[PDB]
Amino acid sequence: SYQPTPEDKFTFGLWTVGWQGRDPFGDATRGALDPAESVRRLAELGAHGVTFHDDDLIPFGATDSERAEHIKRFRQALDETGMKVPMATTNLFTHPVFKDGGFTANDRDVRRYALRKTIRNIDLAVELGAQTYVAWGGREGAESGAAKDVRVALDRMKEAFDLLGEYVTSQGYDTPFAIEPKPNEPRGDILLPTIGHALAFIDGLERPELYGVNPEVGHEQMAGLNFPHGIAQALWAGKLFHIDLNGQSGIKYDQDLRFGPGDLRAAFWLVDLLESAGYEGPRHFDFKPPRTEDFDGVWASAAGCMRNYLILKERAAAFRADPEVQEALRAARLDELAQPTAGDGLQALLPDRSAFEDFDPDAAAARGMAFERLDQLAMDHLLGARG
Amino acid sequence: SYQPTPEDKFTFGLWTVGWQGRDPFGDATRGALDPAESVRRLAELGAHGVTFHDDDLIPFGATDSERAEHIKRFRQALDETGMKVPMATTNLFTHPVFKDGGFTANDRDVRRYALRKTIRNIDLAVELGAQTYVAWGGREGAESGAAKDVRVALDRMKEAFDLLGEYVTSQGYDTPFAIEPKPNEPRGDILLPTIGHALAFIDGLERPELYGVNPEVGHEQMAGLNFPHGIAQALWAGKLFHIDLNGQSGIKYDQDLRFGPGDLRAAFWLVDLLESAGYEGPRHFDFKPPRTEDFDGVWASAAGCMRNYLILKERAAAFRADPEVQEALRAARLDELAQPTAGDGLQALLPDRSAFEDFDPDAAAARGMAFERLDQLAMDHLLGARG
Amino acid sequence: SYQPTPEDKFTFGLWTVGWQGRDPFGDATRGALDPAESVRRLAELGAHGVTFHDDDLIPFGATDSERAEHIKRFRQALDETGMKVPMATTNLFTHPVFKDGGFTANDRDVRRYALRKTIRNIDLAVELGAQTYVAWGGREGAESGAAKDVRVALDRMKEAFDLLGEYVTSQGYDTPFAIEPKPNEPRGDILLPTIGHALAFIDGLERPELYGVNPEVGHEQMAGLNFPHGIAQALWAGKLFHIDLNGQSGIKYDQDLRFGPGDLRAAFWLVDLLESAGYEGPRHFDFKPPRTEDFDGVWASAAGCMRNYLILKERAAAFRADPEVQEALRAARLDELAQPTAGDGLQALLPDRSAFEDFDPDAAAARGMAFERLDQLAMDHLLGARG
Amino acid sequence: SYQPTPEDKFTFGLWTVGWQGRDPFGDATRGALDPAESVRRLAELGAHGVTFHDDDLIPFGATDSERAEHIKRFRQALDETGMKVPMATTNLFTHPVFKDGGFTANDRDVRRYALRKTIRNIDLAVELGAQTYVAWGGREGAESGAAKDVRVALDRMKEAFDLLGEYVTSQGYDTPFAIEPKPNEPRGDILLPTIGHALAFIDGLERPELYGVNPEVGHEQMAGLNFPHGIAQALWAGKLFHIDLNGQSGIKYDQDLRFGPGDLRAAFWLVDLLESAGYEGPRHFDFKPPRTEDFDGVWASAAGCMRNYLILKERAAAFRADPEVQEALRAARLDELAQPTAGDGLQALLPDRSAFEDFDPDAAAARGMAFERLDQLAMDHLLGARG
Ligand SMILES: [Co+2]
Ligand SMILES: [Co+2]
Ligand SMILES: [Co+2]
Ligand SMILES: [Co+2]
Ligand SMILES: [Mg+2]
Ligand SMILES: [Mg+2]
Ligand SMILES: [Mg+2]
Ligand SMILES: [Mg+2]
Repeated sequence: SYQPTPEDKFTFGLWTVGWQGRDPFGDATRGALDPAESVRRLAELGAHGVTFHDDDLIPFGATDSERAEHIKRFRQALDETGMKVPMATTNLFTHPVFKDGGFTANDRDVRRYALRKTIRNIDLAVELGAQTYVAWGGREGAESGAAKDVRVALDRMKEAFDLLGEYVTSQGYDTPFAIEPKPNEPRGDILLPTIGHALAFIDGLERPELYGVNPEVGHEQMAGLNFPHGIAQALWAGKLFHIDLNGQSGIKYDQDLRFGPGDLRAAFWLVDLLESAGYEGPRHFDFKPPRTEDFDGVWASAAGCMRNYLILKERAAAFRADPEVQEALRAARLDELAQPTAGDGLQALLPDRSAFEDFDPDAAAARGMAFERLDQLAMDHLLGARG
Repeated sequence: SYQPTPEDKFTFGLWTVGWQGRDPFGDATRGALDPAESVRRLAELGAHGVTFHDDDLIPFGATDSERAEHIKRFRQALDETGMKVPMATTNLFTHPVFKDGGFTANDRDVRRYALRKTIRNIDLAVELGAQTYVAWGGREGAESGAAKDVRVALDRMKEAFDLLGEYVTSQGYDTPFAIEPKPNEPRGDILLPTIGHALAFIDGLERPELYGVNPEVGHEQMAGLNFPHGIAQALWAGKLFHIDLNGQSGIKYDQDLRFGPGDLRAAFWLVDLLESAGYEGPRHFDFKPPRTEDFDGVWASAAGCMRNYLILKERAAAFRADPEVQEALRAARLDELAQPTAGDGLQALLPDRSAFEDFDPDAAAARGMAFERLDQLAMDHLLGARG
Repeated sequence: SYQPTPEDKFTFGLWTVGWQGRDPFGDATRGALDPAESVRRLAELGAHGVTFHDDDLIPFGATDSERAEHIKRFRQALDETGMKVPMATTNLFTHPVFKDGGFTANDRDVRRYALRKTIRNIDLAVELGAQTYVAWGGREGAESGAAKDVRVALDRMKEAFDLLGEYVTSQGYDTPFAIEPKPNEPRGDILLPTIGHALAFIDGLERPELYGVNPEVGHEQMAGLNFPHGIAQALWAGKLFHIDLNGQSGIKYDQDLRFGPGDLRAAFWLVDLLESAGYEGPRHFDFKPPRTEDFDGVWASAAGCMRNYLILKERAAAFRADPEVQEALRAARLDELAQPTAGDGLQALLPDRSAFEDFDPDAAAARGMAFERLDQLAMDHLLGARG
Repeated sequence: SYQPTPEDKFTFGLWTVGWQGRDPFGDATRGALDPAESVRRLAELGAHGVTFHDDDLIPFGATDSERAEHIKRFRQALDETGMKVPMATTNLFTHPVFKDGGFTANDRDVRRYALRKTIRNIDLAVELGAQTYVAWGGREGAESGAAKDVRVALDRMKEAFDLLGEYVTSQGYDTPFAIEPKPNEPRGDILLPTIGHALAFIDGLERPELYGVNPEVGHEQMAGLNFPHGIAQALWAGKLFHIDLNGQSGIKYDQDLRFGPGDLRAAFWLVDLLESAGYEGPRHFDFKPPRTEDFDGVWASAAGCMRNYLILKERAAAFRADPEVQEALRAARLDELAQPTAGDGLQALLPDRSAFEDFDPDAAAARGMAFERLDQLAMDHLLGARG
C-alpha cells in the first residue's frame, strides 16, 4: 500500500485541517481545533511537519502573557511528536485594518504595522526551526482602477520586502522568503497574480537571492494556466523554495480541494516533474476539508492528500522507467530537444547552407511528432492499465 | 472631433486590415490586399506607420528575384506616403514545419531554420527603420505533458534569444526585441504565457537590456488578468518596449476585436496609464476586422481603433484634471501611497511604539477607503456625464 | 441630471447595503444595520422598495415574540416611507444545517425543514405585498461526483417546487416564483447553473406558469456567457419575472459590484434591451458595497447603482432614436431579420429555384454585414461623443 | 485488454480523423483523406459507424453527376464493411455565405438557402440509415450587440426548426433532431450556448418530441460548467438523443482533444453516468487529432478515444460494484436522496411538528456528509489502486 512517513516530507498548515468551514455565504460547521491536537493528529497520520500563520497560533491582540502560553502548549506538542515547523507565514488579510492590504495599503500607518507584525512572527518562525517564510499578499490589490496606482504600489511592495531582507540579514537568520501568487480573491485583482509576475518582481529586489516563490496548484489554475509549466519555469530559475499542493476544478473561487482532486492529469504531471527534477522541499498541503464534513472527514481528507501523492509518484516512476515509453520519447525527439541548437556558434550557423538555403521545410514538416502515442502511454500508466 | 494624425503614433500590422477572414471553421470572406495599398489606405486614415511579418511582405518560398520585387513595391508606397515602419516580426507559426514551434521545436534542424529565417528579416527590418523587433512564440508550447520538457525548452528559448542578441550586437544594429506573451492558442498552453513570465525570463538572458515586452490587451485577458495592472508592472520594470491594442470579450479564443471593444473600462484605465506614464512608443493595433465585413468595414473598423483611443484619451485627461477627482484621490489616500513606508529606516521603525505597541488597529480599520465615490467619478467622466 | 424617483422601480435587498463585509478571508469591516434604518435611508435616496431574506429581517431561531417584534419595527418604517416590498426570498444557505443544500440535501429531514422554513416566509411575503418570491439554491450542488446523483436531486428539486406551487394555489395567493441561477460558489457546481438550465427545468414542473427566472448579471458572467443574450431568451419565453443588477469583472468569485461596474458595454446592451423590450418589473440591485468602504461609501455605492442605470438608459434611448443609427440598422439588415424566412410555406420553399438551384452563394457572400460601423456608432453614443 | 468491437457503439465523424490541421494561425499538416478509406480504416479499428457533414462527403458546389459519384464510392465502402451511419449533419459554417449564420442570418435569402441545403442532406441521411440529424449553429450569434436582435433571431431559429419538423413529418421519415450547443467560437457568442438553453428552446417548438440535444464534452467546459451534471439534466428530461465525446483542458478555444484527455475525472463521472443511466446511443467522438501528428498519429489518437472509454467503463463498474463503496454511499445518505421529501403530502407536512417546530437544526447540522471518504474511494478505483 501507500503509507506516508515523515521521510515523505508531507506538511500541513494549521489553518487547513483547522478550517471551521465559514465561507462567504455560511457559518462554521466545525468547532475550533487546538493547534496542539492538530500536531498530534497529523503526526499520527504520518505528516512530517506543520506550518502556521501568526494568528493561527496566537489569538490576535493576545497579551504577551497569553501569547507565551500559546507557544508553550504548541512547543510541547511538537517536542513530544518530533514534528517539524519548516515554514511559517503572517496573517495580513483577516483583520479589518488590512482591508486595503498590508504592505501596499494606501494608509502609511497600516503599512508600518504590517511590517512590525511580520517581523515579530519571523523571530518566532526562526526559533521553531522554520527555513522558509511565506508571504501571500491576499489583500494587496484593488476592485477599481484609481483606488490603486500599481507602479507606486510596487514601490511600496519592494520597500517592504527589502526591509524584510535587511532585517533578516542584520540578525544573521538563515531563512528565505517565498512569495505565494494568486490572481484574485479576496481582492478583484491581486498584485503579482502569477508565478511569472512574482519571479519578475523578485529580480528587482536589493537581494534577489533571498527570495523565491511558493506557488499553489489552484491559484495558477484560477488564471487557467498550466501549473506544471509554471513550476518548470520556477525550477529553471532556481526559485522553487516551497510549494502548496491542492486541487481546483477550473476558473472560479479558490476551492482548495485535497491534492489529486480537481485537475488529476495536471497533478500527475506535477508529481512527475517534482520527483524527476529532484525538488527536495516540503510537499505542503494548503487545502480545506469541505464544510460538508465532520472531524472524521477532516482527517480522511488530509490522509487523501498524501495517498494521492504517493500513488501519483508511483505511476510517474513507472511511466518513466517503462522502456516502451523511453522509445516513445525518442520517437517524439525529446532527446533532440536537449541538444544545443547552435553548439557550433553563430558564425557557423550563418554559413550553414543546410539551415536555410538548402533546407527543405516541406520534407521536415512531413515528420509526425508522434505525441499522441506518447500521451496515451502516459494515460495507460496513470490508470494503471499498465505499469 | 477626434481626428488622428501621424503625431498620434497609431500603427497597424499588414496582417490586421489584411486578414482575409479564414478561421478554424471557415474560408476567407475577403480577397487578398496588396501591402502597398494598405500603406496608402492607412496613411489616408491618419496612421503613423505599419508593421509586418516577413511572410506578410514576401510570399513564403519566394525567390531572391521575386523577394526584391516585393520589397521595392512596398518601399515605393512608404516613400510616397512618408509612412514609418517602427516594428517588424517573423512568422514562425503558419508553415507546417513550425507545427511544434520554431525556437523550441523538438527537431533541431527546424530550430536552426527558425533562427536563420528570423535573422534574415531582422536585416530587412533595420533597413526599413524598425526600432523594435517583435517575437510571438505562438507555436512554442504543447497539448500534452510529455511532448515537451519545459525546463529544457526554456534552455532552447534562451539559446535562441541569446543568439539573436549576439547577432544584433555584432552588426551594431540599433534595434531591441519585445516578447509578446500569450497564454494559449494555437497550442494548448504557450510558453511564457503572460507579461510576468516574459519579464522573468528576460532577466535570465545574457543581455537583458536588449529585451522587453510587447503585451497585447486581449492575450492577458485570455488568462482573466488585469491588463492595466500588467502594463504597470512592465513600466515599473522599464520594459514596455511596445504594445498591441485590441479588444477581447473575456476568456475564450483570441478575438482581436478593434480597440475600445471588449472590456471598455479596462481600455479607459489602460489609456489613462499610458498617457499619465508618458509611454512614448507606437500605439499599435493588432486586431482583426470581423469576417462579416467587406472592405468598407475593414477601414471603418481600423478607423474605430484610433477614434476610441482619442476619445478615451480625452476622458482620462478630463478625469485627472478635475479638481473634484483630485480631492477624491486625497480622500482615498492615493497621496499617502506615494510616501515611503519607512523613510526613517529599519532601526527607527523597530523602535517606533506607534507602529505596533501603541497602534490601535480597530481605530485605523474604521477609516473608509472612499474608493466607491472615486470610482463613480471615474465612471461619470467615461460616460461624459461630466468632463 | 439623473435623479432617481420611486417611479424608476429601483429596489434593494436588505442584505446588500447591509453587508458587513465578512468574506472567506476576513472579518466584518462595518457594523450591523437595522432594517428600519435601511428602508428610510434607501427611501431618501429615491429607492422604490426593498427585498429581504427571512433571516435578514428576523434572527434565525428567534421566538414568536421577538419575531413579531422585528416585523412590526420593519412594518413601521415601510408605512412611514411608503416603500414597497415587491420581492422576498428565503435563506437556505447560511445555517450549517443547509451545508449540503435545502431542497436537495441528502438528508430527508433537512429537506422537510427547508420547505417549512420557506412556506412560513411566503406567508409573510404576501402579507407585505410581495408579488415575486425568489429562490436561489446556493447550496444545491456538490464538490465531488458521487456525493450527489443529479437525476434524483432534480426529482427532489421538482418535488419541492411542485409542493410550493400547490401551497400557493391552495391559499389563493397571487405570487409567482423566480429561480435565480448561479454556476458555482459556494458549492463546486450548483444545480441549474444558468438561465437556460432554469428555464428548461421550469417546463418540467406541474404548473410552469407560476415559475420564471430572476437572473443576475454577475452570475451568468461567472460562466463567461452573454447576459443580454440570456435575458433575451428569458424574455422570448415570457419568463423574466425579476432581475438582479450588478457588476462582475470576469470569471472569478461572485463580486457583486455596483451596477455599471464590471462589463460596462454589457450593462449598456442590457439596459437597451430591458427598456426597448418594455420590461415592467423592479430594477433590483443585488450588489455588495466593497468592504473597503464605511457607511458613507455604502450609500454612495447604492446611489451609483441607480445613476449608472439612468445614464445608460439615456444613452440607449439616444442610440435608437438617432436616424444615423436607424440607417445603420437597415444597412446591416436588422429589418430583414424580422421578416419570416418562409412566410410562403414549406411546399413553396421546396419549389423555389432561387432558394437553392438558382442561388449564387458567392454573390451573396460578397455582401458586407456592415456590423462595425453600427457598433462604432453604438460606442459613440455610450461615450457621449454623440447623442 | 480493452478491445473495441462494433457492439461498443463507437462512431466517428469523417471530419475528425479527416481534419487536415488547418487552424487560425496555420496551414494543413496532413493531406486530404478519402471518405471511403476512413470508413475502412475505422472499421479495422473496431468502430461501429461513421457520421458526416454534407460538405464532408460531397464537395460544395459539386454537380448532380459528381455528387452521385461521391455517394456511390462512400456507399461501397459502407456496404463492404457493414459500417453504420447513425448520424448526419449539415455544414452551415464554412462557406463565406454563412458568415452571419444560416438559420439566423440577417439576410433572408441566405436563411432560405440554408434550409434548402439542410433538407437535401436530410434525404440523404435517411437513405443511409441515419436515426439522428445533428444541428450545430456555429455561425448563429454575434460579435457586437446591435448586429443581432436575439429575440427575433430566436423567432427565426424556431421557424427553421419548425419547418424542418414539418418536412420530416410530411415525408414520414423516422429521424430526430439533436441540437448541439456551444458557448462561443467562431462567433463571439453563439445562440443556445449550453445544454440548458437548448433544452429550454426545444420546449417552445411546435413538435418538441422530435428534438433533443447532442452535447459535446468540451463545449460545456468552455463555459466552465460540469458536463456530467449537464448530461444528467438532459437525461432527466429524456432528451439525450446523442452525444459528442472529447477532451478540453479548460476555458479557451475549442481543443477537441481525444476522449479521456483534458478533464479526466469528468470523463470518469460521465462514463459512470452514461453506463449506469443505460444510455443506448452511439458513443460518438468529435475530436481532432492534433496537427503535430502524421497519419500514424491520427489513428493512434482515434484508437485512444475508444480505449480510454473502455478503461473508464471498467473502473466505473468496479467502483459501483465495490461493497465498500455501497457502504460509503449509505453513509453519505445517497439512499435518503431517493426518498420522496413529502410522500405523505402537503397538509401532513404542514402539520408535522418534527419538520420545523420540534426540529433541532444544530443537531442535524452536526452530521458529517462523509463525502470525502466516498470521493477518495472513487479516486482509488480510477487509479486502479483498488478494483
Ligand atoms: Co488557495
Ligand atoms: Co491576438
Ligand atoms: Co451575486
Ligand atoms: Co468541438
Ligand atoms: Mg497556498
Ligand atoms: Mg499582438
Ligand atoms: Mg442575485
Ligand atoms: Mg461536436
